[PDB]
Amino acid sequence: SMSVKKPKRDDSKDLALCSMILTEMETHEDAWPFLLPVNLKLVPGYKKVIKKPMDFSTIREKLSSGQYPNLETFALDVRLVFDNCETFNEDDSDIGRAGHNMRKYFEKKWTDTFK
Ligand SMILES: Clc1ncnc2[nH]cnc12
Repeated sequence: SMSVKKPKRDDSKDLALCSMILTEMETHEDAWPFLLPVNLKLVPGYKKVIKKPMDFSTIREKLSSGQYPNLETFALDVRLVFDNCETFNEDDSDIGRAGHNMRKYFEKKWTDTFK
């Protein structure tokens, strides 16, 4: 509360670390469904069903231009990529399995890096 400060977690390396995690996700072989925004004009249903589209290139642009206030907002966009993937694809499709694999990959990097 006012004039009563909790001890400050060091956040100075957060930007660099999130960038490294994103690089590792960008270069994963199962990243291909997520590298670019879904083509809303070539994919039936996507625009109406998925209210907040997200993809790795959009996360990268946001990270490079100061649009994440903190590391949790970055993690929210990453998870949104995989949540959107689950909403729209069957678990036993290639894209569906790719999403599950990438989420697992991310969350371990997240835990190892920050937790
Ligand atoms: Cl690139 C692409 N095409 C169709 N559905 C998708 N879900 C996630 N990425 C997708």
